[PDB]
Amino acid sequence: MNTVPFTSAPIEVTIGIDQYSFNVKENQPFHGIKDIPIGHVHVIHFQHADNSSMRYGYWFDCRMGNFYIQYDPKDGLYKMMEERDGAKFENIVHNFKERQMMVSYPKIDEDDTWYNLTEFVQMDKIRKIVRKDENQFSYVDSSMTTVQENELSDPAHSLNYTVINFKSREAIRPGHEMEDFLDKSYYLNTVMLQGIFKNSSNYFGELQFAFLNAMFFGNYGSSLQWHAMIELICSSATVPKHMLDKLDEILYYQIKTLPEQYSDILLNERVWNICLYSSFQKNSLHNTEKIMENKYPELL
Amino acid sequence: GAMNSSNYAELFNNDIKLFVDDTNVYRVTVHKTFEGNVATKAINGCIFTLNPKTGHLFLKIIHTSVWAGQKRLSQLAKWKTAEEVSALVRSLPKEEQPKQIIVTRKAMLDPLEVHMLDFPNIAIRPTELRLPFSAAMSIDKLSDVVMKATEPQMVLFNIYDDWLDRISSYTAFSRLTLLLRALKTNEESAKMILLSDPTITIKSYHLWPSFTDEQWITIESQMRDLILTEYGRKYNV
Ligand SMILES: O=C(CCOc1ccccc1)NO
Repeated sequence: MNTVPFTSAPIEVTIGIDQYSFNVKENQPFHGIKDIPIGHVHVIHFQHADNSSMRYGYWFDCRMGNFYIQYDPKDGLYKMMEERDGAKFENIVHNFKERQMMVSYPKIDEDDTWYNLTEFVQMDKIRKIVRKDENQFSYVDSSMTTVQENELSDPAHSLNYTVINFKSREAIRPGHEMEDFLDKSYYLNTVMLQGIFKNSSNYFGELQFAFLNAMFFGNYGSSLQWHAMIELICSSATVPKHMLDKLDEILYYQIKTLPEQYSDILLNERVWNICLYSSFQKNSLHNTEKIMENKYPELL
Repeated sequence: GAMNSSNYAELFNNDIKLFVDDTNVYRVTVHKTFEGNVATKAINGCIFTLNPKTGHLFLKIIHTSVWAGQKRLSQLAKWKTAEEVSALVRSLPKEEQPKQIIVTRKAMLDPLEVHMLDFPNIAIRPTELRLPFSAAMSIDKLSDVVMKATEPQMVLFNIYDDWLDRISSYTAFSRLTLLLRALKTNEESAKMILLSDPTITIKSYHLWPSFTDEQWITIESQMRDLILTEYGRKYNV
């Protein structure tokens, strides 16, 4: 189990760690989060009590270094940093644990939610979507735009998701216009899976990362990406059977975890009704269709 | 954006544009089978592609053989239309290609956009106008060439005959749509109006009769009457 210590908490803030969250008061004696499960990526995220504008946070993998949080009063945010002195770090964490100044990552033993939401998400791929190579961890916030959003303005601060566009020469083979537009299997299997992503695990990883950025930061561009990757599969007549089964599990856990009160902005009616009721795969997402119908029957 | 009452004069500026109407592309007769079921039999159709400034009508005849062995024909017809319009544009010199293509039915937007991806600078636009181009097959010479075709064929007509020697393209288009609206609302009456006087003939390269300016005003008046009437006869007013 790993630890992300905090130097201090000078401003009142709601802190999230994965799907958990807690409130820290201004100058409360808070020194971080312990017992973080090893083997998964994680996200630690923040919403200031005084400015609900800008949710922001950091994707990280404790196997890649010793990371801590320190508020910066000039830039006005909690910043993740790497501590290179391993003996300094262990000594800091041990003192904070002995004084019991840390919250415990509060995983229930039965609970596979976080694994199920991040199964295919890798830190190395996150770092290619979020480019800042001098750090091992990746900052995301509510306002960051995607490369595709920029095409339609600071590139350093962009989300470089794979561009998907159903009315594009990449998506449509000359002479197969109608075929490729109504059945996107070519674009899914040859262009995207074989060509760009290499395998379905990398595809699912980006799909999962996009959902999580939409959910945790209300990042609109990420929501667009999540829906596009779903729609590309559902609009393909020819999808490997193992991918459909896995997609159903992926989406089931995303819909299960979504805040009930955010469904109106985070779920696109057109995509979901098309995917569950009109698309080639309308009959292939049994778990997802059941949870959607029982939890958001209004959207449909 | 969409073409409507407010931006109507844009049709007659000097930016090349084409209207595309797909109504008459896939045409059928519905009939009973010996077993008493219902079947369709396709008949020849046409794409109606019109330059509203010049009257240039590129009439692509759709022969029934293009439907053989195909499913979902109403959907295929929109993609066939887009394929042929794309082929037409590519066949024109660069300086003759349109800067905009206006489709008369919104369901043509995605088919045409996808076929024209090679032409990102050609705007594909819908319209809110309820244009009467479906009545093109009520023009005898156009109907005749479509029904006689034995293979795919493109036939060229000026839909304005020689009118542009005497009137502007705004006026010519208004006359065209009045004639076609009338033919759509009551074909028999419209055709009676146009031919009642045997001394006025249709030139061999023309589609409509050789009315003088004064006779066109009368003709145009009679077409308005017809349309207002049928609107009463229809709604009882
Ligand atoms: O004879 C002409 C000029 C060429 O007319 C057309 C007609 C249809 C398509 C292309 C050109 N004016 O009457």
